[PDB]
Amino acid sequence: GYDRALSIFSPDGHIFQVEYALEAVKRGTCAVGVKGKNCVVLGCERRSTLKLQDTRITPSKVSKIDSHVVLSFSGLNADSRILIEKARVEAQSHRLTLEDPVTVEYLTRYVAGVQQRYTQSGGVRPFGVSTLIAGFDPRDDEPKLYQTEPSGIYSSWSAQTIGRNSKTVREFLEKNYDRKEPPATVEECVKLTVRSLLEVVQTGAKNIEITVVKPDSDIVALSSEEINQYVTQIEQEKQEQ
Amino acid sequence: FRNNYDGDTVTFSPTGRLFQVEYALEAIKQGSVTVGLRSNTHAVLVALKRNADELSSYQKKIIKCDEHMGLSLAGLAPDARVLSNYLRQQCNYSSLVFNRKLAVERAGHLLCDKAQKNTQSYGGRPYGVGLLIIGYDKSGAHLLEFQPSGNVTELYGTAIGARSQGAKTYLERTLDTFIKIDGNPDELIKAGVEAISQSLRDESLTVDNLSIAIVGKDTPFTIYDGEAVAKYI
Amino acid sequence: LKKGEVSLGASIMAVTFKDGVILGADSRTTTGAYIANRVTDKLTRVHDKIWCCRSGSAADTQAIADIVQYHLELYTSQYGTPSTETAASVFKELCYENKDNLTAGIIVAGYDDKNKGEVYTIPLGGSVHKLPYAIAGSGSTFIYGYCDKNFRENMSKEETVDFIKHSLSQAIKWDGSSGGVIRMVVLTAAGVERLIFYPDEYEQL
Amino acid sequence: AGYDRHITIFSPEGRLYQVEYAFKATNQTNINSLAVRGKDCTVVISQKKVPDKLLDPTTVSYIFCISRTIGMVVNGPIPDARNAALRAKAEAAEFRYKYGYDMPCDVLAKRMANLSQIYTQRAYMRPLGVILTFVSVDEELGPSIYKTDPAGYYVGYKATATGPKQQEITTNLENHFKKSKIDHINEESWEKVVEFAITHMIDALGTEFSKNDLEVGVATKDKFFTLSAENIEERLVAIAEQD
Amino acid sequence: MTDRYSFSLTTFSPSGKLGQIDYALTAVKQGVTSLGIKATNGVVIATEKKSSSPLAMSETLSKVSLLTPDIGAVYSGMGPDYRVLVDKSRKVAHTSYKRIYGEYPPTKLLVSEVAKIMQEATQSGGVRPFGVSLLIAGHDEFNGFSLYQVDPSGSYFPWKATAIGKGSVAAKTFLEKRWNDELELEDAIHIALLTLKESVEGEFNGDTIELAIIGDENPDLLGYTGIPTDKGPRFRKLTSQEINDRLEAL
Amino acid sequence: DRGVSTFSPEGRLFQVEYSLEAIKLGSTAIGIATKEGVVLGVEKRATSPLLESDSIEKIVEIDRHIGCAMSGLTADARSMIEHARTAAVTHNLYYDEDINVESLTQSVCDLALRFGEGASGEERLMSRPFGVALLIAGHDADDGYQLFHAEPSGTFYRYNAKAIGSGSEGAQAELLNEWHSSLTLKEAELLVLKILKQVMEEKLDENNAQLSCITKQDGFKIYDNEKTAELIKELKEKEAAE
Amino acid sequence: GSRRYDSRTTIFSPEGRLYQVEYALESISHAGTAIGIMASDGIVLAAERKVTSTLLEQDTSTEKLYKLNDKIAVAVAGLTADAEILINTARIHAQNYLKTYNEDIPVEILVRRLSDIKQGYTQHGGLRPFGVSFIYAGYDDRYGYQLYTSNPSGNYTGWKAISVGANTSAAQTLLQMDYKDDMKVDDAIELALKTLSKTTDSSALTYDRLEFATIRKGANDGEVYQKIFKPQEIKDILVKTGIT
Amino acid sequence: GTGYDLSNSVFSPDGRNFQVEYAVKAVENGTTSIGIKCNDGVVFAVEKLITSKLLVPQKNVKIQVVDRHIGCVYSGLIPDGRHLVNRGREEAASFKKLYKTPIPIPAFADRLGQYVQAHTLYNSVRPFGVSTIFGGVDKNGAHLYMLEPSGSYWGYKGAATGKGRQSAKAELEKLVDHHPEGLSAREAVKQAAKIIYLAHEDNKEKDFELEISWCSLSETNGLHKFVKGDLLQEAIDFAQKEIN
Ligand SMILES: [Mg+2]
Ligand SMILES: [Mg+2]
Ligand SMILES: [Mg+2]
Ligand SMILES: [Mg+2]
Repeated sequence: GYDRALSIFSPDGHIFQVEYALEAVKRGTCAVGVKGKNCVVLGCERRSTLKLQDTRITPSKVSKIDSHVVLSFSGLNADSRILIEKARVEAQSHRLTLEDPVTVEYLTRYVAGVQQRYTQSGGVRPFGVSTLIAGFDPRDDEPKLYQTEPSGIYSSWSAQTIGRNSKTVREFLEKNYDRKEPPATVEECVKLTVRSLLEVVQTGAKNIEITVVKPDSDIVALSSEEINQYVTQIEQEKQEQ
Repeated sequence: FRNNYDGDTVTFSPTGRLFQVEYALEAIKQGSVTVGLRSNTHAVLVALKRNADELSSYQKKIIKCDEHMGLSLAGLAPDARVLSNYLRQQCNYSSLVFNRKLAVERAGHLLCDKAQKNTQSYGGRPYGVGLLIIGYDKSGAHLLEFQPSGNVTELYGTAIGARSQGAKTYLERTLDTFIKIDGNPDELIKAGVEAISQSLRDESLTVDNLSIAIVGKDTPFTIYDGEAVAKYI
Repeated sequence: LKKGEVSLGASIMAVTFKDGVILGADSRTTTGAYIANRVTDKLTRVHDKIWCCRSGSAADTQAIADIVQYHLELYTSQYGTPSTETAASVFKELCYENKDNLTAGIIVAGYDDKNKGEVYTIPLGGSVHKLPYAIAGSGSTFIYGYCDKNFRENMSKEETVDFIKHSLSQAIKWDGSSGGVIRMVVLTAAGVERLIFYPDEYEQL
Repeated sequence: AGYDRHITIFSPEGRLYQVEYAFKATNQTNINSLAVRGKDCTVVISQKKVPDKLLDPTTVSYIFCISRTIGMVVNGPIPDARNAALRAKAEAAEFRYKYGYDMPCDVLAKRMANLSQIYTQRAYMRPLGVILTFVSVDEELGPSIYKTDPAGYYVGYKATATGPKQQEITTNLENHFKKSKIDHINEESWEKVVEFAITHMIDALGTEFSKNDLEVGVATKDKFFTLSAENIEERLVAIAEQD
Repeated sequence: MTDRYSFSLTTFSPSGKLGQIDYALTAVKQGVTSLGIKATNGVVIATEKKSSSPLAMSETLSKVSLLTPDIGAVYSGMGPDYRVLVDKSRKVAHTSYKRIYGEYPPTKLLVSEVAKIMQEATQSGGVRPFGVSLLIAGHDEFNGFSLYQVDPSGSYFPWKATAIGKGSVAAKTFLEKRWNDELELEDAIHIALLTLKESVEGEFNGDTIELAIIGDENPDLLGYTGIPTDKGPRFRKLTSQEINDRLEAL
Repeated sequence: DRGVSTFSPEGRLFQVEYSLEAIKLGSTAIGIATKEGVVLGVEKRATSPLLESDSIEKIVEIDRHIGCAMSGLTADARSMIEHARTAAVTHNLYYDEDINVESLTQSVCDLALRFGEGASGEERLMSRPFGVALLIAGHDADDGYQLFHAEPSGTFYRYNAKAIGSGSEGAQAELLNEWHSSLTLKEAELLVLKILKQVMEEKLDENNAQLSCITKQDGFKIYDNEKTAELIKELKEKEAAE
Repeated sequence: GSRRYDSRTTIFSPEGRLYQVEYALESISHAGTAIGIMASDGIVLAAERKVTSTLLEQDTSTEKLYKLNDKIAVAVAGLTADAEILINTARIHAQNYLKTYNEDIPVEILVRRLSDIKQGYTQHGGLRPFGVSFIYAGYDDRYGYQLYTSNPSGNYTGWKAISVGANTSAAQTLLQMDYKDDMKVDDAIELALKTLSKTTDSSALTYDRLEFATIRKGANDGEVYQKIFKPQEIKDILVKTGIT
Repeated sequence: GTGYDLSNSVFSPDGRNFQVEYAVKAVENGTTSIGIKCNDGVVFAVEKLITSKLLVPQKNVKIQVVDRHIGCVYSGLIPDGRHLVNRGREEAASFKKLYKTPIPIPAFADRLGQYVQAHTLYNSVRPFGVSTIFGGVDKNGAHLYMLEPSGSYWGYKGAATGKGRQSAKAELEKLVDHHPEGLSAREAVKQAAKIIYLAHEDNKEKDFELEISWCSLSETNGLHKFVKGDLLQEAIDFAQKEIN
């Protein structure tokens, strides 16, 4: 029965609830995704407000939507779970009716649509979540990375970041990512990604979690150690000078 | 004072006024002008159409509801679409179910009732458009004036919109004259045009400006736009 | 009639006369050839002076009368005493609107001061017919001739009880689905009188 | 937060203002009523005040015939009283249909009280501004008086009064019952009980009544009925002999 | 028209307080004192019959109600809210239990059921909490005797003895001193009578007091003989006379 | 507070008026109608240089003979486009013909005022008006090339040329002066390009502006960057003359 | 109209925080503290009782430790009644999963479902959130012993040791100090009780003020055993540890 | 505090429902209409204001029939009155369908009363902005009723509402005092036209049109008919006569 218009225009043409949803995103951990020539890497900083967690179980920040597409987010954890489930279900429904898994653009368009619907339906508040969705289209090798926000707007990015301090790391990427020589290797792509999160995370190994996604359902979550090896090699292309 | 008693149509003021309805009556007052007048054989609607820029079309004001009924609008157009659509349906029901043409008096009664429902319940909003309905039924020619408050009145002639009071006086004077233009369609129209031209100010009525509709004895509701109103300026 | 349910069979009639109207009925219900109840009461009160004779399905007619009694009790509470024509309309509304699932032949008889006695018969389809007297029930077929020949308008109470007593005994005689005692309910300005007649009397008439 | 006085939610002191205000409304009509029980009857008296001369005196009543057996007198605005009346009539009839016997006065009272309680708890329904005194001669209980209010409260009474001068009447009645030591008027005819009733309302309000100033209802075994003007006068004419 | 009130009327205030529940607890505080004492072979629930006039018939207002033949309830707060809660409790005892398992529910579960109805009024759209606290006393084969208190929030807790309403604080105090786990029912009734005496303002007698016990099975109150598995209800309301006889041995 | 379908003292629906303000903060969209086709051009306006511009969809195909440009809260237009496409196809199914452009537009505008909280009249569930406006352009055999501006008020006007978005007052002004009953498709493309160039914040190039047209012969075609760049170049040269 | 009285329980503050969620958290911060400590061979759940007395029956009580399955139990911090509503739906989801797959429900699955329910009251419906935070102690064949926690926002996380309710900052600081990855259950019990002993808002920690539970896999059996300590068992374990 | 008058069903501290009372004000700003009960019928009359000469004379009928024996006239917001009559019609039909006999006047009154009162129970609906005078002939007599926005109604000997209500009620009290015997429908028609004319003085700035109708066992057969032709002019003349 509850259908009060919670998202409405104010005198200046802004939808407050959608704008306040962006603020909740600004408060979430940073997430970044940059794409290589044959890969897409997703980095996420870990919430350090409280520590003594059990890393094994705790809901990871990067989630598999299907064997070839993943989604990371910044915003209300609880809210992200609702978007993730609907995307997973739509991913299986698409396989069932079209006899082909979703392209990344389609999946993005679907999640984005769900977010927009919550901006103009009665009785519900928008999702305090922005997402990064990446993977590869079936039988294709060109990497894809898309970003969606609470308004439901979406688009693709060579590299992009969301979350707290995203403004700062966005700047780093804006002048360290060249579309003439995008990180031609998994190694250098992860490097650049780590470099970017380092400019904000403040010297922390376990503080960063990377996930590398290659063509044909090859997705691997690098280990604390494998990343640490990157932080070290990075503090070298900073200390030798 | 006001923001206390003017937030919902469901609220009566201390003096017994319904502000939302009154605010609805205002949107009509900023709409372009339209005139309605009838003799004992024809009823005509003349309406001044208004544009947004000199690069746009002139929004239609007249809508045919059946072969024997139609109306001109002033105010929120979408609302006119909603209401004329209801009229189209009711007219249709009468023909299909009873093989009877809907009486204008009946059409008016139905419009009143539809508008009233939107003035007694919370969450809704009154319609913000006025309509002049003309039709020729079993009792002759008719002109009706519909207001969003739900008040429908049958008249000899009238006008609504900005500066309506101008044409409303010409007709109020010309009554004895036009009520007798029987068997002469073009005259009635001319009378209507003369009436409408008493509420002008901005420009003179042109071929892109005028819109006339006529219905009567052996004339099914027909709308004359642009090209064919040249002979009335 | 549903398979195996109790049937009223019956010989029922309602006759108007000078002082008012009288309802009469036999008292047998059956399930096949077994007499489930040999002393039933088919004269049902739906209002102080508005009664009915029931025939067809025992279940259906009881359900319907129970509902009518309620509608008239509520009507009374709000608008005062209901006319017999109103009581009939309620019965009809139920019988007609539910014709596919019911088997109710009902005769409605009542007494008013403005209208004197009135009789309405609601046959199987739910149509309503006002008449000077009506007969129904499975036993009614056997007395169409007798009743048409002997009924007179404006008879006296004594005469009407006799007419109803003779007709029903004949009906009971020929119809295996009718029998028992003959019950009558006299509805006049004076009140409501209940009469009962046993076999040893009516059988040898 | 401050709207706790417009809808039925608790005020910081645990009060339901809307219910309190519904109680003030029951006095809007400035009419007083009382009910007493005879040995085998229950009488309710209610003042009748017809101001405007343009009115049809026969249609101004606050006493309702709920069922063949139950009568109800209402203290409060007429539209709410008639709303309550219709519902009580529907409930009594439904009860008889479903359960096979006439609904008792006290059960109807309880049912009507439960309904009021709901308006007290759900914010969308407003309380009805009325007090309902149901009376009858119950088949199990005898003469009965059960009265309900906007709070959803109800209870049975030996005798009761309601209206602006409720306290004076109640005290007069309490005094009579303390003096006599019984829970009912020891008279055999409802006529005398009606007389007692009127006498004590006169004594208590310090006012003299004429036939068109009272409204009377009597409940006896198997029936409840209102008295006509002329019956009331026979009553008045008879009281003008003890006093 | 229509209940467009589909939102909560009880919400969390900045301090983490649920306004409406606190206010309902206050309403309860102004109510007449009711208590319950749990003995080794029974439980007693008692309350005072605050008659709002002497013309009113106190007996026709049962503040102590039987919910099932082995369970009774008393309260403090808004009488009408209680009356509807009793109706609903008596009903749920049948719908969520007797019609499923063929036996009346155990005290804690009936309590849990009443408590749930109360919680929903604390969160469901368009309603205010109930302004009452109940003391439910009962018995069941597997748990013996118990006494529970249910608050407007829907929280319930078991007690050895407790009191609620107006003089609850002083009463709980008197109870803490007199209570011990070797009390026979008669002694609890006695203590209940004493405890109630200090809460009561004027006349204290069988006609102004309501006391009910949950004790031994009463065959004389079954209504029939022949089936030996059901031996009678354990709930019994003490009569006006039964209370006075015990008041004299004060 | 105050209702969503409330009328102001001036007889304007608050939400609708506030909706039109959000539209003034969106990228410019320009459509120009000639007798050889209708051109629609839009300003991409990316929020940062890392955004792959081609993923910015502001000109969409409704059907082979109808295309449309948007401006405002672009996400709100996705449900609108969906309805527009479904309406055009459904009409083809029911009538074995192309839907008229006016009809397509009217159908779209019928959605507009369908917002509110139980607004007594019919069932309108959408908590607020759309925050985007559309330029609908197309061709049909009865009325030829047409361009329509569909607003959240539910009203739509046919225009010979029209600009919507942040730079519309300025752009509309240039349009008023540059449009004439005998423009060519190429002339139109140029003007859209020129006017877009004027009101945009950034320098107009083939990566931040998009052209498209709709013609009887080829239907709706979004101009690929290469075709547009040649046009932008062709512009720099025509302007640098006098 | 009715809008007037609507508190708007599911809106964002200008800072992107959920009013009602933040406020419920505050309510929760006044509830008896509950602690859950995960060992290599078991899990301990301990809770301090709120609103008590000399007359409260402790034997027949449970207001903080509830069994959801024979393998999963929770500790409650917040409104007991709100908790009971959620608990009953969790107990049903568990049985729903068992019926469907014929395997006991994995702990995280049950936890995420409960959290999603809480999240719902957060995004739609217009009803107030549930003022409850849970500590779930459970075992399953995929991850073994697990400890989770969920709060009014519907967010949940996993822990080696955690506390909810009053004085969490204080308790968490103490746990983080004495906790070691290789702890044995007997050790965790002590730690649990010690921590409570120092964070209590009351005089001294006594048996009548606690609820205690452990989920161990007794080596002389196989089925995991959930033990909800009875009054006399809490008094006993309290002496051995040295609180008296 | 204040605000008790912004939402319908709300009781003010003095037990009044302010929104209903403001409805009454909309009634007092409207045309006067009356009703006179006679020895075997009822007569209704209403003043219709002539906003301008463009109004086709005698076409905007205001009095309405219900079934075939009830007349209804009201003052205030005309549309609300129509709404009320539409319901009355559905209510009268319902009664006839189930009970066969046309709806008794007292029963019809209550049907209208209950619906109007229903609109004072919730804040989601606005009360009726009209007072309705209606009545007719049934099984036992003529009946005249007047219903207010509160849903209040009673039976009358004469009734009037609208701006000139006082003058009308004044003249009505005269008639009832002088003719206790009853008044022939004929005389009542005349007297009604008079009362409206006199009452018209309470709004003497606009020209008017008289509308009368009646229901009489002897003149119309217990059916409602409008006063047309000879009979109307006779009443119009008798009016302009007794004015000076
Ligand atoms: Mg036989
Ligand atoms: Mg309420
Ligand atoms: Mg309300
Ligand atoms: Mg008055």
